Amino acid sequence: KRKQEEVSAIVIQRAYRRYLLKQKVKK
Amino acid sequence: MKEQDSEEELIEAFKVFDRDGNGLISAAELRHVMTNLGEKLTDDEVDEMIREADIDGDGHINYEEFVRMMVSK
Repeated sequence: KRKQEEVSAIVIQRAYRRYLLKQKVKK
Repeated sequence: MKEQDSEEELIEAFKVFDRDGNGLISAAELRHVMTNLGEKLTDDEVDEMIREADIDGDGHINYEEFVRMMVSK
């Protein structure tokens, strides 16, 4: 009965990091 | 060409927190969940991602459009 919920929350968190970054290169 | 390490992981990761059934998530609860977990997800950062995701009526947020735009642009 491992709390897989938190796990998916970790990876999804990584997505947010790229989200805030991604659209931000130059001009 | 165009990997999907975030798209697939995001759609699947969010699916685990599915409540509506079709594929949506509540920003109200999603805020405490994410912020309370990981590296203490900031309340501000979570407020932005959820705001752009959708949030209609009460607090329904489709992880398909959110993930779509997250990678689409």
